[PDB]
Amino acid sequence: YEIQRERIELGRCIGEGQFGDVHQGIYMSPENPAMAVAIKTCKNCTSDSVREKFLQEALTMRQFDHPHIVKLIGVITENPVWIIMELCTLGELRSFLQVRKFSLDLASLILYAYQLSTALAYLESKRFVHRDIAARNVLVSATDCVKLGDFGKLPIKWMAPESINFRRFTSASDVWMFGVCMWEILMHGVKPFQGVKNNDVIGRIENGERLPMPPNCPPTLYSLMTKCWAYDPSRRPRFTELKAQLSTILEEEKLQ
Repeated sequence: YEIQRERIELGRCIGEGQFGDVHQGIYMSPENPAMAVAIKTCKNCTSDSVREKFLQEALTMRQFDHPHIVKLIGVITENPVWIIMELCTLGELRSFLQVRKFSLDLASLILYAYQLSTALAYLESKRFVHRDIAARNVLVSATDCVKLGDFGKLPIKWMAPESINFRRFTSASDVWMFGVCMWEILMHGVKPFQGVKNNDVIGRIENGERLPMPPNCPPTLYSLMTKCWAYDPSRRPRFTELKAQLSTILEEEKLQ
């Protein structure tokens, strides 16, 4: 997985990353003389603590092989440290949804939720807990293909109650977060709890308040969201059920 720096042509910045800017570029490889790639950079990689955290994402990514999880291409582990990844040419999901709010039909939004559930069911099958499921961590590879894109203060507005209260992350907590991610998609990439301080979030959850049904959201789908937000983690569905239900909802929507 170590790539020679001279084989990478760094191009335009395409986005911001948790550790630094993400660029597109070209990998001049023996396999392929001009492969389009994403290049993740890391400001302050000269610090061993930071670099270790950054490069851990690549190690994590390497373990996964799924149509809806972005692939690792390689790494450059001398300063400046880069992670070379598959390029998802349509960018971040939130931006994509806001820009295309009035081009994208309901069936597309539902397809994206389904595709993400297939990735999360795969992670669940490997007993991997993601801990940060949210629309900001999803990339768009084509108008009919999204990928889970990021496995790197606290995202309180996405977190399950038990996660906020007791810093507890489990497969059940991921499902709560997926519920919120589904809400985001159906809202065309609006953030949950806008205009609310991170500190008042838990108060409302405990009070039994949930994010409201998005406009034009099918009742079947909102009800699935609501199941994801059962306060008791043990009553939340698993991704196998979410995937199967999303598949049926997607089909019904296509029959419209």
